[PDB]
Amino acid sequence: TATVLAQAIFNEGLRAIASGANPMDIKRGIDKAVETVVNEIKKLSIPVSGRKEIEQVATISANNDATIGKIIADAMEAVGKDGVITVE
Amino acid sequence: TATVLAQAIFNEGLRAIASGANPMDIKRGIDKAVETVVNEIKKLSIPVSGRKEIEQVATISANNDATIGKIIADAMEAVGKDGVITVE
Amino acid sequence: AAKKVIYGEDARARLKAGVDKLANAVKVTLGPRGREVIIEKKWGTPVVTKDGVTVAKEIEFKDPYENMGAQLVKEVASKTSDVAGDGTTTATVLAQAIFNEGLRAIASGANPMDIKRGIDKAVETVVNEIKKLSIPVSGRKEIEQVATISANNDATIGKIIADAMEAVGKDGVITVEESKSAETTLETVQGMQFDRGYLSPYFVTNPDKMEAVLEDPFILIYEKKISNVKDLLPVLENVVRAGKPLLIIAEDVEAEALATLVVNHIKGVIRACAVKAPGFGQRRKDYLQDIAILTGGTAITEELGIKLESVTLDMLGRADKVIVDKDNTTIVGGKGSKEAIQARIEQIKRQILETTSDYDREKLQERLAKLSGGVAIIRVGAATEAELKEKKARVEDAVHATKAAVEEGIVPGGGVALVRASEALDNLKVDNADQQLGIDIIKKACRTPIRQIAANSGFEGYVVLEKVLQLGKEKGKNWGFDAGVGDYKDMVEAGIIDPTKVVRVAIQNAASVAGTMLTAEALVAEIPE
Ligand SMILES: Nc1ncnc2c1ncn2[C@@H]1O[C@H](COP(=O)(O)OP(=O)(O)NP(=O)(O)O)[C@@H](O)[C@H]1O
Ligand SMILES: [K+]
Ligand SMILES: [Mg+2]
Ligand SMILES: [Mg+2]
Repeated sequence: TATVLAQAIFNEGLRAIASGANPMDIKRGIDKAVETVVNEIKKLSIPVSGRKEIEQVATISANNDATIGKIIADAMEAVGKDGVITVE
Repeated sequence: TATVLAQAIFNEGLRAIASGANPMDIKRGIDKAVETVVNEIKKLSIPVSGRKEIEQVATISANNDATIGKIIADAMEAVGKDGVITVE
Repeated sequence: AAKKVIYGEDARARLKAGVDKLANAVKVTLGPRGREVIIEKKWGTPVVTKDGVTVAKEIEFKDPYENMGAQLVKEVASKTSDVAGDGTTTATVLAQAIFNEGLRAIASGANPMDIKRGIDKAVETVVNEIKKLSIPVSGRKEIEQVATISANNDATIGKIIADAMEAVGKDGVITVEESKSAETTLETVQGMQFDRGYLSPYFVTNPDKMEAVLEDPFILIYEKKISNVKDLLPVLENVVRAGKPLLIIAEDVEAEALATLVVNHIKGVIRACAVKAPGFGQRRKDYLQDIAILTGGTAITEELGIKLESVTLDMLGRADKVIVDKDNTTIVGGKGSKEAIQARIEQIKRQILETTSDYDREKLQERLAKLSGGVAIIRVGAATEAELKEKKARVEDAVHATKAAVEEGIVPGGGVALVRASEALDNLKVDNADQQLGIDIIKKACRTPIRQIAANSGFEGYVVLEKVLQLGKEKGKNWGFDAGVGDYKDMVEAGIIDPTKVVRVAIQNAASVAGTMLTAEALVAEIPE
């Protein structure tokens, strides 16, 4: 996702610069927009309640693999909040 | 003048297209701009008053030659406003 | 001569290169807003065109094997245009789409024979759906719309063509002729024309316009010569003592006859003129009655050809308006006996139409349409002779396309008809996986021309295609995408319609040429130089 975003910003920035815009001011405008976006993201955030969100996050990150999500959800439950999970 | 203008429009048009602009939308903007420019040209123009402006135009039309401009201006005066002038 | 043969995949690769090079140049001109193609003219200014037919006519490649694919598609695409008017660029676009997708399926290991069977089955389903989607032409409104779309979206040409069909009728002929006028005009003449004109130029009444129309003519058709002084003087003296304006039609021209008439015209005694001998063979009998349609007099034939003159009360021959040109004459008016010999009009409508199956209808129409009420001539005007050339050709195609629309009906334009027809391929199923691949090849191909039109106008093709598919269920089947202005609307209501014959022939012809090239195994060409 970060690589896709980086290409999109660079491609759109080149088009704006080709129209005669100042590159330094474009960078300043980009910095201001990201601060607003990050603040809006934090407002949209939801705290993790329990095992349901943990299993759902693990399943999605594992490319929709329910078997991996169940194991990781069990692993976090056993080790608690201060535990460390290792993959071998 | 037409050759100079044609190169300027073509070179700048290719630069815009190379940056990712839609060529069809570029032509629409070019057509709209030309219509505005032509209308402003008509507003800026003034009618020819008499022999003074006719002589000036003929002089500029030639290689800035006053003798040719005077001869042409006299030809229009003698012939009239609806005759023909032949170069032999 | 020594020849080089290319086998198997190498042979099809050569054809693909030739087809792609031809299609890529042609397909950019598809739609009302096609891109420009610049063609070099030797020792002259380059020609800029968006026609597509003009671009295809100039395409030829040095490589004989690549030229094989280009010429094969060009010949098939031309056949589509010849039969139904438009469809040259659409057939080329469809042929490339089917061929490219077919090669990809074969490259994956599919059976080429099974692919062709699936392609044939899909085309039959698409054609049937096209017929269901078509509607009959109602009247002048749809005829004008079809003619406008058939041309370069020109309303003036569409109006002229629609008026020509209205005046001529449902079974006549419309001719497109040369001119130098600054504007295009419509010329309509009552009666019938003749393929020949002046026998002698001395008959001309006014040299400036070179016209020698005769008022209240008394024409003398002869199935015999009857052109000597002995053969004509009793005819002449009877005409002289009657004062009837003279027209002499004979088996051939005589120097003696014209010499005395030129002298007579100089003397002014007799209103003499002649149209030599138009037609050949049994065509005379039709021509004999053609004047009898209008002058109301019996034909002289050979019965009155003998005895040196019509003695009995035969061949009144009394017209009132006859036109003459260099190689053209028109008999326009007269006292009229149309209804009496309308049985022969019924006869040719009953007999010659019955024997049309031998493909002699061109001779029948060339007789029937002239024997009909009248014909109209399209007069073409442009800036340059080169500009006059392609406009004249475009008008002829628009007339042919309009005729095809009346014959079979109309369908929504802009590639919508193929998109709607391709929707029925989703439910079509076969028991063979490879035949299923051929069905999907046609479905993708049917949705290609609409994307090309959108791409040419400056829009994303796949976005337009998705919107058109959605609008089929939300609004209706006739809803599509307009390319002149970037909005979606009802194509049938907006007047952007195409003949259903054009769509039907284009898909059938494109699939036919693509199918043969898919199974081609060898290319034989002479070694250059
Ligand atoms: N305003 C329009 N909006 C959308 N599609 C249009 C419009 N006008 C015409 N078309 C479609 O564009 C196609 C005609 O474009 P054209 O480039 O003439 O194709 P062709 O008839 O196959 N080629 P040619 O034989 O050279 O006339 C048809 O499918 C028309 O239905
Ligand atoms: K076009
Ligand atoms: Mg100058
Ligand atoms: Mg066309």
